Amino acid sequence: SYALKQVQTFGKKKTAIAVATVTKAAQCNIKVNGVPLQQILPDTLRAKIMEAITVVGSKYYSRLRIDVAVHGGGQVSQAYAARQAIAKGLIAFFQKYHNEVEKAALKDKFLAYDKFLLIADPRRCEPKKWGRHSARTRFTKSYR
Amino acid sequence: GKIRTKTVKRASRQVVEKYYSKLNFDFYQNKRVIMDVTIAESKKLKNKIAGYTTHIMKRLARGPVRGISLK
Amino acid sequence: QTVRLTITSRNAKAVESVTSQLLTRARDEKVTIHGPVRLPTRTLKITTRKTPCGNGTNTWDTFELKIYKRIIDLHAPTEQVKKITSFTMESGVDVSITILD
Amino acid sequence: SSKTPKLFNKWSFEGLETSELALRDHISTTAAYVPHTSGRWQKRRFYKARMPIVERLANGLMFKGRGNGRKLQAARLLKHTLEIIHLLTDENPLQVVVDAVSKGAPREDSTRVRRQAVDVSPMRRVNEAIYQMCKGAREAAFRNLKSMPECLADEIVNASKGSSNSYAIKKKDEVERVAKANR
Amino acid sequence: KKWSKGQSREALQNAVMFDKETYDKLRSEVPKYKLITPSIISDRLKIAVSIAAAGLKQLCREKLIRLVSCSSKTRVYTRIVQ
Amino acid sequence: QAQVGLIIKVLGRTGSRGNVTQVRVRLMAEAGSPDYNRTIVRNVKGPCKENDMLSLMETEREARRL
Amino acid sequence: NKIHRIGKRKGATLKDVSAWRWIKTAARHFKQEGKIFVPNCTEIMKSSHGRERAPQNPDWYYIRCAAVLRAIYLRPGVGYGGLSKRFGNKKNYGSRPEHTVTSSTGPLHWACKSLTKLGLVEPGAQSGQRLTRKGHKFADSLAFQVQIRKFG
Amino acid sequence: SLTLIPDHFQHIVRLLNTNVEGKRKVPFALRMVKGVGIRFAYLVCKKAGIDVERRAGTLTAEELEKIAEIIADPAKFKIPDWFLNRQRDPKTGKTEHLSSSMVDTRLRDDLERLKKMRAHRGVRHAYGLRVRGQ
RNA sequence: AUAGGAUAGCGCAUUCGGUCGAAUUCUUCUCUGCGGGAUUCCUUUGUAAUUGCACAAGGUGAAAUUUUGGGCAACAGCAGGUCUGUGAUGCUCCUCAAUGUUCUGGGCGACACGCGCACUACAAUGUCAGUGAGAACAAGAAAAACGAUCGAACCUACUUGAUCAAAAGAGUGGGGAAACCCCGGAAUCACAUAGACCCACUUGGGACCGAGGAUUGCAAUUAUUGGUCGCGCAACGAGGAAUGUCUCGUAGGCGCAGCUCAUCAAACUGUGCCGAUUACGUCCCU
Ligand SMILES: [K+]
Ligand SMILES: [K+]
Ligand SMILES: [Mg+2]
Ligand SMILES: [Mg+2]
Ligand SMILES: [Mg+2]
Ligand SMILES: [Mg+2]
Ligand SMILES: [Mg+2]
Ligand SMILES: [Mg+2]
Ligand SMILES: [Mg+2]
Ligand SMILES: [Mg+2]
Ligand SMILES: [Mg+2]
Ligand SMILES: [Mg+2]
Ligand SMILES: [Mg+2]
Ligand SMILES: [Mg+2]
Ligand SMILES: [Mg+2]
Ligand SMILES: [Mg+2]
Ligand SMILES: [Mg+2]
Ligand code: NA
Ligand code: NA
Ligand code: NA
Repeated sequence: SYALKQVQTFGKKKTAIAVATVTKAAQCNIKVNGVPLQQILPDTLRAKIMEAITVVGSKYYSRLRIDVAVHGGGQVSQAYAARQAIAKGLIAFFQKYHNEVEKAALKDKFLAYDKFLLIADPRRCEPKKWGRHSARTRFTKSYR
Repeated sequence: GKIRTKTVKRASRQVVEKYYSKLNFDFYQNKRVIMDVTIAESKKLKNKIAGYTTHIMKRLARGPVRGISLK
Repeated sequence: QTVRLTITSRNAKAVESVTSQLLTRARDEKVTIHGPVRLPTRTLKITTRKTPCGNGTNTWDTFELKIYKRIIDLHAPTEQVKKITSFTMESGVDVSITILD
Repeated sequence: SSKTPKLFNKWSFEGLETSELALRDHISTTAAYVPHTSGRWQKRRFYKARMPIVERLANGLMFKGRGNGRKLQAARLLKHTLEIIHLLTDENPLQVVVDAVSKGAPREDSTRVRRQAVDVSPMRRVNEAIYQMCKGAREAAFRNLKSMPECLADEIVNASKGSSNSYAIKKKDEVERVAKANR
Repeated sequence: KKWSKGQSREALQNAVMFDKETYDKLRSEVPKYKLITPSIISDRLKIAVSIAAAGLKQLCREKLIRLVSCSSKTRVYTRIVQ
Repeated sequence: QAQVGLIIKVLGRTGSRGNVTQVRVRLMAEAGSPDYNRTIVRNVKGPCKENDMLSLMETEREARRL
Repeated sequence: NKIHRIGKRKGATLKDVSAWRWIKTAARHFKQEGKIFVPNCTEIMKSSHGRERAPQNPDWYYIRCAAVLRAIYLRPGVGYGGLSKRFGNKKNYGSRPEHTVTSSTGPLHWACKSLTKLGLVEPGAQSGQRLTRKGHKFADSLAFQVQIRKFG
Repeated sequence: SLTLIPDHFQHIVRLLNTNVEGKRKVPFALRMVKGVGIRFAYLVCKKAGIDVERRAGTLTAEELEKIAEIIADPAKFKIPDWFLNRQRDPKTGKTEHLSSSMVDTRLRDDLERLKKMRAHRGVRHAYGLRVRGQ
């Protein structure tokens, strides 16, 4: 009988919310919405999600099973939310089950590469105003 | 720009004149003191008053400040 | 049996006062309480042109109406539930009683 | 176990530098896996100089109504362009891109009504090189059998060698020649 | 009216089918190119891109050229080393 | 053919429309050269800043002060 | 080395392999067996009224049946209306702005009928369509073949 | 398709008094004749047993005759009535498919029919104006 | 693999919202009524001060300067618009074959032409045919009638039509709306799909028109609106002089809902999605 080691994190980008469940398992197994990492398309978005592993190194994910459920947003914002949840999930796991010297070298490595790997981007859609066709574009003016 | 209006400056000068002994060079403790010695709706105004109140205290250490009368 | 109280109003202050009053009275009865759930606030939106004649810049007025809803579940008989919700409710607050199954 | 990024897991950033003494602090050689990031680059004046150079090239392909906002499409086009550049030159396509950006914009211009010769700031030299190379490739591939990744690769390779066959080099010479007249 | 000139061009004639002369050049001249693309082969052999791309797939299947960059809409080939 | 100069002081936005910046640039030359530590005033088109670098081509013309 | 099991991991289920590879392999299996029912209307009709041309793949019905079987696996209890959203497209309306149209439920109803005859799909309790035990077995067994690089 | 060009290849193929281009694919070369669209041409190839990936210049004389006879009488080759461009002729009541010059001839008859009865749609056609309420 | 590259894993192997199986525990994600949080707060051998009020870089931070976007917004005015919103109104006009009010038909849509604002395009950064993964704001049914306190109007899922096109047409169930729709399978987008096309007014474009059929309505002719097959041999290959809007989740692109609505969005009001270039200035033009 062994204790269950598990943490839960979230990553956000626009309206996309990703929830990652990081569990200590027999082997590393990361899936996004039930899809394995190598089955995620396009390859450009797969590389963005894989940054949460390659930046610190795959040795820190050695026996972690990560399940990421992403809802809302679109094709790209879901990928950015998913990689933030995975990167934040590793930090939370090391914060709960490891010491502080680790999870600090990992945290500095993540923030040296991209702040948005751990910190949510606050940007959101600006509301449309009447007399405008979008947030800023005003109606076409004619003079004669 | 960040200019303190006469509403904030007048209130800050009143706060220092009456609670000089309880004020400090730290915004966060001064904000706590100002919260229960002033009545106002705006949390933003209280925060602005705490910012200028701390500014006056730093000026008072270096010398006299015009408009402030410590008896 | 489970009795559900639905509290709906236009005024947020009134809907919170009535909900807290029901919670306090139910606590005095030592009945099982399923905490007051804050249902999503619904906004009714009507956007109309300001002018009454269609002259000038097409300026608009956005009118909004917010509806607040709360639910409380009571594990009490209808007789006990009835006398719990028997105080002077604030005006503009609608309390409905239903029996769950 | 962590390793340095390689663009498209193929091209290494090791030793990436510009031969131009200027533009050294305005051409970013930071290693990246793909030319896609969601950074808030246009928030301060000179922050765009820190954006990786290939991503800046990708942003230059998102033009006209039918190309606006297609950053994944631009990333795919660049992936094929770099392979064609490697076959054409037998060098690292990242270095070829840096060389093309290094010399793809005039160092002297004429402004203002009598025109007067002025010098070009390093930020504008990098901006103009990317703008001109992408504009030339886009127009070269418009009603053409050749696809853009071939047209873009030809434009970059020619500009990296300073050849007049590139649109960017031709425009640079004409501007600098006119600036010499307006001295 | 007529605010633009248009700059009319010359309509190229590209064969939609291979003949013996063009097929032989594809199997002999093409595998010597450093950069191989359906657009490039179409220009040298005066053939349509559709049949040029089909010819390149036959060469790649025969291990006469190698696939460098592949996508749904883009294929890049190069000559076999040695 | 092109001498590299370093911007050491931004003097202001000159001309109409403010699209040209006048700066003082120090010529970066090896010690012992005649142009060592030679400062000149030039007009710059585009976003520029202190400690930026310029390719000056010719280094004889000096921009009029404004 | 390309098909070797990663490590300590064995077998494969659906959602573990390429979605297109499974659909292409399932369509090939349906055609090779020759037991699936193919309506004659599939040789003349369009997959939806939102399209402007008929399908260019002669085996488009087998692919559609395979894709529908995968869709039922992922969303048990789905009906023809739910499948219609998945196979919709943007219809061209000429000089008017274009709009999204759900796919025609006719071919989808036929596709579920063909899969029901094969025993892979049964009507779910309280509405919808669901995979049978054989249908679930067929999907996961074929996914392993895709991972093994068999492809029929 | 890597098939060598035959000696009998034709760049212009004559079919139902229309100059069909031989360099085109078979379904997209059959849509050059009047009355045959993209949807109809694919069915014609299917009913004639002609691979749609071929070029029309490679078609044999017997292949063209099979194509020509299918276009003339599509219903005989199990082409449904709802697929035809004249399903219940207002003059004869018979389902047919107009092709080649008969498409223009029937259109002239349709215009003349409405003009003779002095219908509103016929009057608009004679005056050279729009007839669909535009 | 038909030719099969690149791309994490190397005490207990993964998967199944129909397995509509149970149980137990819980609040990371969702809901929200009051709170907290940011202010020039901290630091410069910065600017300036030579008091001050402040400013510029960086730090801290979810957010760093009116935090972002809106709403509100003084005093004086214009003979600006509305007497076509009202049972808001002075004067004036008509008032029984009426300028009142109903009913029938027609018109408000009529085209040598000119102008404003949109929509769709001129294609390969493409069009077709497939396949994948995937938003948000929102809407939904009735009387002091009519039928036996509800049930029928409204929106929908599923099934059926189907032993053979679409659009339909039916049956059953649910939803008063965080409960059903709904795990809201939107479209830009993605695909190593080994797919078709190959630079041409062409499989670009889809105006114009022909024939069948269905649907809304008391009524469709002057096509109400969908769907099918023809027509595409209509202009259009990037647009002269001029000219509009816009600084970050912005422009542009992309769809969706609401609103008008029995039927009909190229409009508007909102919503989310993909996401840039340039500037960080000046008073040359207005
Ligand atoms: K005034
Ligand atoms: K001015
Ligand atoms: Mg005027
Ligand atoms: Mg289109
Ligand atoms: Mg459109
Ligand atoms: Mg006034
Ligand atoms: Mg007036
Ligand atoms: Mg009046
Ligand atoms: Mg009125
Ligand atoms: Mg009157
Ligand atoms: Mg009368
Ligand atoms: Mg009108
Ligand atoms: Mg006008
Ligand atoms: Mg595209
Ligand atoms: Mg054209
Ligand atoms: Mg203007
Ligand atoms: Mg309107
Ligand atoms: Na307007
Ligand atoms: Na106002
Ligand atoms: Na049509």
